[PDB]
Amino acid sequence: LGHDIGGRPIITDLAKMPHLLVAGTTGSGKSVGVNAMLLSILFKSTPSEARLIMIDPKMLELSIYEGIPHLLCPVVTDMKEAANALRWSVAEMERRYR
Amino acid sequence: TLPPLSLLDPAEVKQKSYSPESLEAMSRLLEIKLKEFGVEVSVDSVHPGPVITRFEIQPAAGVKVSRISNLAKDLARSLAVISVRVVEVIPGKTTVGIEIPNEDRQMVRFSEVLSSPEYDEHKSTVPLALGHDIGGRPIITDLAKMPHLLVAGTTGSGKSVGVNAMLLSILFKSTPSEARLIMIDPKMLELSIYEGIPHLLCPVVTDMKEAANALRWSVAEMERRYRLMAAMGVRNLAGFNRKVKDAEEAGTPLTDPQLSTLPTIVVVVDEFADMMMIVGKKVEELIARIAQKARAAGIHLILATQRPSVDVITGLIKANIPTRIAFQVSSKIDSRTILDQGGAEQLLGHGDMLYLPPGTGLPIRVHGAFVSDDEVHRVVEAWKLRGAPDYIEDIL
Amino acid sequence: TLPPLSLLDPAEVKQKSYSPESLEAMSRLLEIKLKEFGVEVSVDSVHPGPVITRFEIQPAAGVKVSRISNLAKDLARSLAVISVRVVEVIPGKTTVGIEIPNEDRQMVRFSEVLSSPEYDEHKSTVPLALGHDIGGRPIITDLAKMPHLLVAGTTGSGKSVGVNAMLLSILFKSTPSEARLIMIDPKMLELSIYEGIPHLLCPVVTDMKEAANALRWSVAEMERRYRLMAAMGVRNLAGFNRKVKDAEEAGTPLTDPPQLSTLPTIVVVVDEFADMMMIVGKKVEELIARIAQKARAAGIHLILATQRPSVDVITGLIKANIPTRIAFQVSSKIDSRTILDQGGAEQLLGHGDMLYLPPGTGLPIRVHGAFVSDDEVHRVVEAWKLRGAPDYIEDI
Amino acid sequence: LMAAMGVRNLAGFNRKVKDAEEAGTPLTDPPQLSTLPTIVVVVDEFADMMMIVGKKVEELIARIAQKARAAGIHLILATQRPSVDVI
DNA sequence: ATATATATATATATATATAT
DNA sequence: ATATATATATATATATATAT
Ligand SMILES: Nc1ncnc2c1ncn2[C@@H]1O[C@H](COP(=O)(O)OP(=O)(O)OP(O)(O)=S)[C@@H](O)[C@H]1O
Ligand SMILES: Nc1ncnc2c1ncn2[C@@H]1O[C@H](COP(=O)(O)OP(=O)(O)OP(O)(O)=S)[C@@H](O)[C@H]1O
Ligand SMILES: [Mg+2]
Ligand SMILES: [Mg+2]
Repeated sequence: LGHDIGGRPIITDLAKMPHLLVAGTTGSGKSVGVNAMLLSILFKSTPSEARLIMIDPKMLELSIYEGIPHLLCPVVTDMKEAANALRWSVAEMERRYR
Repeated sequence: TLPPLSLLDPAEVKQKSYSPESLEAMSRLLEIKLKEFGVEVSVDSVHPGPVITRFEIQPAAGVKVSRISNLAKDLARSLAVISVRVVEVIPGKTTVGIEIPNEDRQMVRFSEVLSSPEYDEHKSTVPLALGHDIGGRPIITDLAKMPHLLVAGTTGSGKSVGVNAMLLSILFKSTPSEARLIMIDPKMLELSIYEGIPHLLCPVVTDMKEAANALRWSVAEMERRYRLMAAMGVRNLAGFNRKVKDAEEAGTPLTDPQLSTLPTIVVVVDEFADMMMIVGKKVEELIARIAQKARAAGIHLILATQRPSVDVITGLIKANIPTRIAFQVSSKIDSRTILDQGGAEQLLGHGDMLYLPPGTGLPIRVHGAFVSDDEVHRVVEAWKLRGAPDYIEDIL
Repeated sequence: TLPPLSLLDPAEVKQKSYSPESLEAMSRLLEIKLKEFGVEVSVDSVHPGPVITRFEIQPAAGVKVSRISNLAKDLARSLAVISVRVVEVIPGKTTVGIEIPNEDRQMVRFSEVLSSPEYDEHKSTVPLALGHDIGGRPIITDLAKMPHLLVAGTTGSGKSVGVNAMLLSILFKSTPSEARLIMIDPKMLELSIYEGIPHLLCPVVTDMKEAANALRWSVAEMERRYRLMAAMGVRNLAGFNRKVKDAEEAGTPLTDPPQLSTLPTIVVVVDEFADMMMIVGKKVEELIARIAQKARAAGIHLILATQRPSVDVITGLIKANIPTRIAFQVSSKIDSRTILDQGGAEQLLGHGDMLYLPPGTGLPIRVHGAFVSDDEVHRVVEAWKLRGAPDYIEDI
Repeated sequence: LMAAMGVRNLAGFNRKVKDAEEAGTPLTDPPQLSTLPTIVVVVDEFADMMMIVGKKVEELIARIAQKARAAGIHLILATQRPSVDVI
């Protein structure tokens, strides 16, 4: 995540948050922020140790990411199947605890 | 190809109340009166707008703005004007503003707006010439980046003279192969004059059943454009158009997974309230799925209501249209319906608006244009002479 | 043709108007008392009026008005007046105002307002003669510019002598071929004396099961006109009448899409809207909201009359499309904020005082009404029942 | 009955009947016409009548307050704290 | 030191916008 | 259709924080 007001960089492991909430109105850097986070995931982790699920109710926004070897499901672009993919994520959490 | 701007009525000759000497005398009468109250202030510039006049002032060091602000009701009677309004911040400078209303509201005719460098240099398929800012500067907003617009205002407040202004901003700069037009005018007066122009996809809809049909087709065309763009790798319609242009000019005319450059649709809806009152429950989800996602595909909405209450516009629709324009709402709660602020209550009526840019919350006040009946008849005529109304029949 | 302005009652001779000696004495005493409180001032002029006299006083160099607004009570104490209200800013002069309620509050004749040169020259088919302002200038506002109107007040304020003043403004200017009324009265008693005039196009709706029929017809006429304009490329009624006048004066009259004429301006005077909504219910609310959302282009203007217009009476959709509010005195301050959006209409002295709130101005033009005794209205109706036949569109 | 006589308020109607009887016979009614009283509704404790009855009465008091002033029907509401919850 | 100016808490009244 | 929850305007009471 960019630099602080001291010029130094601020890189933070996601699995300590462990959840994140970007926000802010239009024309601020949200898309570029998400892209920077994803490239951060990329240049450090091979698909054998990280995976992704991208769900954007604004279609084609995250479709710049298609064909990545760690893209468990394709870009979920609709509204009906978003909740279904999240139910599968719940079930994966459950089996991952079991 | 585009019709000449001579088809617009030229600028008018006005009384020009504030002659430069009458502005210099007033600036000096302002400095003197400010000095009388204990603030030493030196005027340095003036900006005579169409309705108001921002006297930029450089207050001496140590003079807080609040000292100047609390003297509004006194500068009012000192300068003999109706009401002074101090503006605390002029961005990028060190000067405070003082917005003196004029004794005469000058009309903003539409030929005066398109004669700017902002408009002609503007590189977009859909520009909107809303009107002059309070500083006289022309306001040229790009429809394709708002993206959607929610015009609203009381009866007789200049909405379908500020939608004709937008559509003429579309016509004078874009060819039918650059921006098409869907028009849904339940109240069959204020868009029915755009009959058979080379831009229209479907006739000027008045049958609300056909309006639901048109919006269904718009959703279908939207999702077809998403399929087309996804099956090529581009991100939005702009990259798609540039890519197909480069492929066609590079001797490789592609085929659809030949191919052609797509236009940018502008779904105009005049008096959306009646379309909801007739075929509402068939159109709620269609517009809530257009406004929600139809940015990359290039299907834009112009929803011109009279009051964006939830009964007429469900909160889901009104939450995805962040760029709104208010025309003189009577009460203050109506300003809370269109905007989420006040301001729109105290607008001088004919023309005036409070165009709310997307990212911010400050409403950039804009004095509207004025395209009369014949000033539009001639545009429609001279643009119909250079094309045929190639409708798309299966829309309805 | 049009009845003579002299059919009313003649001008009422002035009632113990303050002789200049007493005004000069009060001006000197005002200056002395304001010098006692350390505020150097100088009375420039004194404007007498029907209710309040306006001591046009001028501060010295460096006198903030707040040092007078706070003293607004001690100035009433040192004088013999009930209370004093200061006008922090006078629109067009350097002076500041000191308003003194007269002891012998006189009245405002209606022939005084009409016979003024502003009514005689007001080039509108539908004018309104509200009455004299503070200083004594006749306030006469066109109705086709509002384009609707919300008369309001409490029981005993004068909101019926006001509607009668508005109607006699309509009648002394407009032939039956220029303004046709649709009167509705739940009280069965107020507007039931205009019955028989040629202007009406339906009996004065007295039984409250026919108000729905009258308003269904109003919407029908609205749609008929709204399509008749559609078939001619016009966008309002002024343009339509200009079209047909140009056709006639060019020898070739247009054709009905028979032979077209000029269309009158329909004024739907709805008295006592609250009891209407409490008898008929939602049968009418739809039609009133429709006439509000439309009928500005078709030339159908809507004058209401309520007690505390609120969502309990007038829905937010109807009350938003009605820009011009005229509020007589009201009981509370929470009540005055439902009409004018600002609580100024409580200090009104009743008996025909109002705060005319134009469409979008923070300062209401205080008008002192106009008394129209029933003798005048009966004589005017008797003059009309002879100058024209009693018309009634029977399919209503 | 007042609109059928051309008079706008109760006092005027009593003046009219008094004059017509000064000149002989009273008005004829759309029997023999006379003078009308001044009804005075007195609702004491108008804070529990809208708790026993509630919705039923309320709009009737509202119509009496709105319309009944030229008809001579007056109203004297006695309460303890007429907040909007009560009135 | 003493009169105002600005923020805050509490209670009423109203208009919207949700839920049953 | 008819009860809640929220935001707003307005009016008091209370301290702090500046003018004179
Ligand atoms: N820039 C302008 N200068 C002068 N008058 C203007 C301007 N813009 C609009 N008007 C006036 O505004 C009116 C036209 O506004 P409309 O669009 O017809 O009203 P509206 O918004 O359509 O209200 P409804 O609800 O559709 S009836 C005419 O009286 C014009 O003269
Ligand atoms: N402009 C005026 N000048 C002088 N006296 C007036 C004026 N208007 C009204 N009055 C007097 O005030 C009285 C009350 O006015 P009304 O017209 O009866 O009030 P109102 O509109 O009838 O109120 P409600 O709700 O109908 S009871 C009249 O009978 C006159 O005596
Ligand atoms: Mg319109
Ligand atoms: Mg009345």
